Amino acid sequence: MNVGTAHSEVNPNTRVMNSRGIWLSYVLAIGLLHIVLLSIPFVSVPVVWTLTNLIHNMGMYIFLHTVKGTPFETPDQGKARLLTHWEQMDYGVQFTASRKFLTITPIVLYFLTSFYTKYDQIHFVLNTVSLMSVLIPKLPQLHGVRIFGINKY
Amino acid sequence: RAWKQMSWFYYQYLLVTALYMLEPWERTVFNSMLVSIVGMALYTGYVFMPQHIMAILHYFEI
Amino acid sequence: GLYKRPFNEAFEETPMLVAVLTYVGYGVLTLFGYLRDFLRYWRIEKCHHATEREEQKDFVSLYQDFENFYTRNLYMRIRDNWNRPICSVPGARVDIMERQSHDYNWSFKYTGNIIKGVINMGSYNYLGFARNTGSCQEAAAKVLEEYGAGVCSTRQEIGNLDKHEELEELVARFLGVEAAMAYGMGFATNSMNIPALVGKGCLILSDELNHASLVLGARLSGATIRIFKHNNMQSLEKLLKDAIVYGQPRTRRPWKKILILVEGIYSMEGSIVRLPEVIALKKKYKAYLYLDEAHSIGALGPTGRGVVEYFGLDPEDVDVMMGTFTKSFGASGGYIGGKKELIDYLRTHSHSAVYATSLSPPVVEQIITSMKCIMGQDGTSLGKECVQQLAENTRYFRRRLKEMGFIIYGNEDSPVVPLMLYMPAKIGAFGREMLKRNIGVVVVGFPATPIIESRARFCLSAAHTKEILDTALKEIDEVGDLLQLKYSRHRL
Amino acid sequence: LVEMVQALYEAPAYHLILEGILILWIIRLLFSKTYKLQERSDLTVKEKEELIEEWQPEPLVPPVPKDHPALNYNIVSGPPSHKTVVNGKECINFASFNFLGLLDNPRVKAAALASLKKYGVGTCGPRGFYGTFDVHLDLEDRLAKFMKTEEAIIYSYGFATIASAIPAYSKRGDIVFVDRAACFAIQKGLQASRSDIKLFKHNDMADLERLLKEQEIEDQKNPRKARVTRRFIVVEGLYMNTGTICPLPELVKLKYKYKARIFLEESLSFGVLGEHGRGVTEHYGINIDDIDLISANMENALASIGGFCCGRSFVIDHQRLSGQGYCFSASLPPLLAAAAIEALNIMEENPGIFAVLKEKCGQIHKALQGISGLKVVGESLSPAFHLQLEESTGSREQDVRLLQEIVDQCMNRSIALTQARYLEKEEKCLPPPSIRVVVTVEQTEEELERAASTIKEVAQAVLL
Repeated sequence: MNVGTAHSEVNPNTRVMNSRGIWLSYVLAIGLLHIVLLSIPFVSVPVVWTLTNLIHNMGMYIFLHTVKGTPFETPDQGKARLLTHWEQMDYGVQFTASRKFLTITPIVLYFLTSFYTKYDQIHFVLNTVSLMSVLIPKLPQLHGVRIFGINKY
Repeated sequence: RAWKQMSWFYYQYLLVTALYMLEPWERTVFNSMLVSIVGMALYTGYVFMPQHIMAILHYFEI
Repeated sequence: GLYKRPFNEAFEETPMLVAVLTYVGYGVLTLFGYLRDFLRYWRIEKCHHATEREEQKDFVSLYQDFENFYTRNLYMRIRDNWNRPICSVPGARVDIMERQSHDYNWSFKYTGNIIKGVINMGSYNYLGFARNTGSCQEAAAKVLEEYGAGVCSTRQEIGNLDKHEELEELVARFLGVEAAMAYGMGFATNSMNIPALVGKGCLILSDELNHASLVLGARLSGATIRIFKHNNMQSLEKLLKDAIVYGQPRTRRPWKKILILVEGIYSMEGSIVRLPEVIALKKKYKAYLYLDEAHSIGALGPTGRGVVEYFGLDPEDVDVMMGTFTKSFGASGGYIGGKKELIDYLRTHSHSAVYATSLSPPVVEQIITSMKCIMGQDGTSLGKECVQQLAENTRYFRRRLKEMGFIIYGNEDSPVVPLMLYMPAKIGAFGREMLKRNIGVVVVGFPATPIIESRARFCLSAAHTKEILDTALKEIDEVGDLLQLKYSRHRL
Repeated sequence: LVEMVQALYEAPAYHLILEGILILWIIRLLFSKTYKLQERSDLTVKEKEELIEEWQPEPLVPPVPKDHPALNYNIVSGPPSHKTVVNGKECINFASFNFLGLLDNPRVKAAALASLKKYGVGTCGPRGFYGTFDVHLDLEDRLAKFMKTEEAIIYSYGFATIASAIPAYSKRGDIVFVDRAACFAIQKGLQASRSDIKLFKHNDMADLERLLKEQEIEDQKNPRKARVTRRFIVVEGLYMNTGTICPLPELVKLKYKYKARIFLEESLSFGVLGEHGRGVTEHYGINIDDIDLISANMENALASIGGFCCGRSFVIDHQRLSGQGYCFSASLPPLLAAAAIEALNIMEENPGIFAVLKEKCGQIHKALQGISGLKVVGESLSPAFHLQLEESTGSREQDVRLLQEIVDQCMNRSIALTQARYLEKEEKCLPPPSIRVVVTVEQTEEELERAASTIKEVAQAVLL
């Protein structure tokens, strides 16, 4: 419904990651993706793990660092009309439990997929490129800056 | 009796998965994808994993 | 501050499995919404909506598409639970015009039949003054015959009448404060009087769940706004200490003023403000108090004077007491009560006093008659029976629903009962099922609330008899069995 | 360089990685422009307590001066209409915005009484939650058919109508070009939104053209930003502060030449201008589809509480979910809606009352010309105009006192006038003090000429 009916906060999008059971749901979604990837018959284990890493990282990048704004009308007159979700999170507070969790989890996934890929160099470079693509925007310095003016408006 | 119970369980499935508010073709798409994934998983589990769970199911049936 | 009576409230936490399933449902809805947006963009499926005129195709687009996402994909699916028209007085039973949609709620067609005798749990008449036959109706009819309907000028101009002065003095007597002023809209009261009191250089401490009118009034003024947690006295005290100690943000200077905006009863949450603690804190830290009393001016109190009587406090302690006649008295309008100097400054420097048309004569007559009946000027036994029946109904309904296994928010005294649904599909399911059984309820979803709690609000009334409550309770029990809405672990 | 490259290639991998991270460290030191001092101090409990004790707040309201002209309200002992009683003195109303005299028709009162019997007074909820009646939809359909427009939306309060319509479409980052002499409701609507506001001279298309050209120049610099910036032009059909009409055709040309939408406010001109009284669009013959949004209030002409906005469904449907005065407020009481419907029926039955009002305004405006110390401000077609001091004193208080002297002396002469009221500290462009003259179809020619003679005599006696 309309924003402000049961809560005075102008931008609810900044609290969705601080809710109850959201972290458990995130981990369960990763696990379900891994299971449905293992379900494929003709794909080997290291390929499955690198696909898990790549798909999770791509989806995370798309949702956190690509889509900007809010999916609903907001009564602060579009203050966050250009900010992405990672920038909207917690009203710009750079370190928080949710931000720490979201930054840590791809690194743990990278460690697991490096162990299960037997440290192959091709998988190493693929997973490292993906991990950098996810971890670079999380830097506090890289806040509100668009390289070469891409996705600015 | 049992048909009513199964219809109730399907209703609960619709409520939980939010399929209740979708249109029929969206329900068809979601159900087809779900059954395809379950069938593929069963095929993989039978082909590769040993039938130890099948032995447990047979023991439970007996 | 100390309480003369126990202060009981309960906000049970969400079960973890319920939260996980809620997130599953929201994710499914978001994915299918993205799919539908993709289909509509490529014209694969014809769009059933209005578009800009052909002569303005080269203009910048009026709206942003993404802002309407939840409107196109979530709100429109369950759109039929809202905006239900009625063709009768909003009493204990209401008549609802029936409508159907053939394109999934994108357009509604009106059938000839009319649903009759729907138990009303959505209207706001707490004391049951919404009647088409009575003494108030006759007084309003006489004043309509004499004065006409509507005034065509402003209070500072020729538009000030004697009825308005009578209403203001009667309101001042009813509240117990020295003086009061009356306006023609509850929203406008806040939006047009908060900017007058404070300005640039002052601080406003606003609760987490304030109404949109209070927030808009605070934004219109140039003051700084800081938000504390709902009914968290520790957070309020911490904010007060930090504001007094550290001064203004950029150029550290003492604050010109500190104003605390609070409400009597919070409608959606169902809780009552901890007034003794707020009063003690404002006395200790020398702050001013603005008390929105729209939902409690008739519901609460042994004689229905509001929260200040409910806690047995002194009305002179609250700097500004605002209120609304819409909820309890059955007529539109609003008021602000306080000391004489405040009322004079408001009469001189209020936006609605200078630029806005004043109240209507039949409305003020209805308010006067209702409030005289409440305070017992007519001498009839009515006016106390209403309050007693409202209290009994609230206690009975809340106890019966809590012992059925449901999760309920708020105090045991508030006549507003938020039942908890927790899932997006169960919102529409509950609305449709309850309408199918002749009960009218109000359901609130995600963007209005936090994500995990979506709810249904029951508004009790003094006009609800015992048989009506029993019928509603048995239907609610049946629906809760059907939809598995009994999440409570403590009692079931 | 090649030999150096070969020597570097001769090195192991860990050594080169260590050298690289050392070089990155060196860069970090070189660009560590922050000169931290390595200190940390915190306040003491007694220091906090004494700081709290020193602070003393200002009073909630400033001390009041006893000379406030607005501190005294005129008290009307009865309905404000023709032959009203103000302050206990029987007078003739020249101050209430009741142009068509619809306040006291028997038909309007009968319709209001019937709706009161059927429904009651209060609606007991917002439009979302069981506050929508059939009378509301009926009135919306009637307004849409009357204005020859697709859709209309009803607010329960005149101010909130435009004050909530404007912020719904204009957001932060957009550009609004608003006339300098715009009513307080428009100003509050523009303040509620955080868009950029660019005032232009009253009824001056040269300044509007200049501002639009400057905006196009700014657009040429950053086209990407200019493709997501919306432009609005907010004007009034008949200005309240000046009584002057607006030049629509030039505004329409400017819109179509600079891609900037138009918002029209028609509170004064809704039921007084045009052959059928549909506003200034009939007066100029402009097509209704050129104007995106038309906002009016139902108080001045229809003589009932409320307001409305009319337009195409594409623009109107947004307000049902984004207008704050609509979403978070109780709906209009049914009896007021029924009175508005009956007033619309009366207006549709006979359109000669608009011609009668026009001729009465012409007579009074022509007769009032010739005062020695007062000048008429406003057009001949306006039902309400102003009288202002030709030569004013240095300060505003003496002007207000002289105007109130004239008003009181006229009121003792059985003519009820009023003085325009403003918020001095809040108005963007404060108009000069003036006496407001309002014309009604109830007033006869003899009464109008008597009022003109009385005003002339009193003004020439007082100003001298």
